[PDB]
Parts: sequence; structure tokens; C-alpha cells
Amino acid sequence: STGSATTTPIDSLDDAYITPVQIGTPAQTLNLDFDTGSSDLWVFSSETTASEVDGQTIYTPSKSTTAKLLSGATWSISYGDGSSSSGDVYTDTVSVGGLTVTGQAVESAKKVSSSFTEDSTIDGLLGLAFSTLNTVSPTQQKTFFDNAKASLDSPVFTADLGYHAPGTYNFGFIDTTAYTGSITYTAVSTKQGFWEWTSTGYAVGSGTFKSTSIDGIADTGTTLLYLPATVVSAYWAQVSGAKSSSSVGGYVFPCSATLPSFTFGVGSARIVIPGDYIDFGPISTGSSSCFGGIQSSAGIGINIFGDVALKAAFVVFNGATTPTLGFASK
Ligand SMILES: COC(=O)[C@@H](N)Cc1ccccc1
Repeated sequence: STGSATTTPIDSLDDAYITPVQIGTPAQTLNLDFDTGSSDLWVFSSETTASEVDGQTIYTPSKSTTAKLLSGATWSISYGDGSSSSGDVYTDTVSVGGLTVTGQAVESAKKVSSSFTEDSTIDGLLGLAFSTLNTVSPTQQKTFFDNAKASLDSPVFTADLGYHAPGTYNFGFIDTTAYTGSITYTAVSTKQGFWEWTSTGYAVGSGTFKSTSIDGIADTGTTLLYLPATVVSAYWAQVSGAKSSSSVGGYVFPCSATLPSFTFGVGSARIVIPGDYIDFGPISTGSSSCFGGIQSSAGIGINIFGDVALKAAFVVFNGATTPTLGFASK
């Protein structure tokens, strides 16, 4: 089997991407944030505290003939930005882009934090990291990808995120028309449950490439590119007037600037992030200070190749027995 679904930015900044997902019978379509940095499929639901729902589409298990309570199971998750959600669990039929999994754990939110409530465009998350990170207790559950794997033509999914435009998540096949050149594969460590890999270095603009190992995660659920302070300082030093603002919470730059590109290494290959991808616009409406798309990972504890980096590439998440990650230019 295979699946193919379009993923669409939620706003003009590509703050996140939403992908329609069919849950239950008859289908209930919810727009989920596909997140390679976590491993829970959770949704706003008929059980979500009413004051915490503001415009989201909800899953109602009582209206699905294939829903079954996963008796006694609960879940609770906290993300890197401090947001969180929790609730109970149903199994149901879940389809993405024509690919169907029966008996998928669908985690129904009873509570969500304010950041989720305030974002009316995201109806939940679909985790695509390793199932060892799944938070369901007392019986840990598998991700949609892990459940789908055995039916897939090939044990892979691909992320092809657009810049200010829709893109595609494919399951079970590599679309050789979706990228240019060849795919460079690199080793993955699953020790922390993430798609964790080591970049071979970086360049700023037209500058020389610095060969240096940068361990980080490929995370479609994180908006920005978070790298060591040394790297990030070297980037912003090339932008007149750029500075790190403790009041704003990161690097800002004059909205009049032209940003340099940023290159990262994948083995001997190179992925170039155009400067425009690094512009996240005014810090507040009408401001002449703009928020940077490359930020320091100091204090996070891990480097994160989020959407800013991933959208510059066609990315293969190879879930074979020995997992790997592939990157191609596009
Ligand atoms: C910082 O992002 C993260 O840790 C993402 N992996 C999960 C996330 C997505 C959307 C909202 C909140 C969290």
C-alpha cells in the first residue's frame, strides 16, 4: 500500500503545516500537524474541556461505528515549547492520503494548553517519531507509521514541505519526480526516540564551508532551525543590525535586511536554505524588527532541524530495520 497527502501552511509564515486525516466510520476529517518530533496521535474531541476549544474540528468517538475505548489507557504529553495536552484513548480506523490503518490509537484530549486552544487551525498532532516516545500508559501505543509499515510497499515516509506553499507527505514510496539530483542518506540514532542524525557542517551565505559535526533531530513539528550558539552567531553576524533580544526571545534583525542563505551538510552533500526562508516577519504587527528563522539551541539540550531546514529539501524518513534519513535538493 501507499498514501499521499497534501500538507498546507497554517498561515503566511509557515508557522506549521496541517494535513487532513480521516478518523472513524463514517470518516471524520481533522487537520493534524504531522510531527516527526513526537509519537502521539492526539485530537481535539467531544471530551475536550469546552472552554479549551475555540474553532477546532473535534473527533466524536460516539459517532464512529469503529471506535472502541482502549480501556484504562491515558496519555499526557509536554512539548519543547511548554505546550501540553492529555486525555484518554480510543482505537479507530485512521486514513492518510488513501492509506488506512485499522486499530490505530487515537488519543482523545480532555485538556489542552492555551497555545493549542488559541490555534484554531490545528485539530491535533500525528506523531511520526519512534514509538518508544509514545506517552500512552500503561500500554504504550504505536505510531500511525509503525502500524502502517508492514502493509507499505516500502517502510518509508517522505516530507516535502513547501515555502509559503503546500507540500506533500508520502507513505510507502519515494516520488523520484519530487526532487533534483540524488538522495544522500545518513545514519540515524534512535537512542532518544527521535530521527537523530549528524550534519557534517555549515556555511553562511557565500562563505566557506565549516566542517563540524552537528548532532540534531529532523523535526517537522518545530518551525525554526535551532543550532549551537557558535553557528547561530556566525550567521547573524552577517546581517547588519541583527542581535539577540532577551525581551523578544531570540535573534531579531532589521526588516530592511536582505538575509544570506544558510547551507548545512549531509555527508558530502549540501542543502541550501535561501535567505528568504529565514525571515519570520515583524515581531509584532507593524514592527520594523523581524524575527529570525535560525535560533540558538542553547538551553534546549538538542539541535533541531525544524521546518526552516526541512522545507529546503526532499526528506526521506527510512524506517527499515536500520533507520536512516535521506536529503535531496528540490
Ligand atoms: C517545539 O515543537 C515541538 O516540540 C514539536 N516536535 C511538537 C509541537 C508541534 C506543535 C505545537 C507544539 C509542539
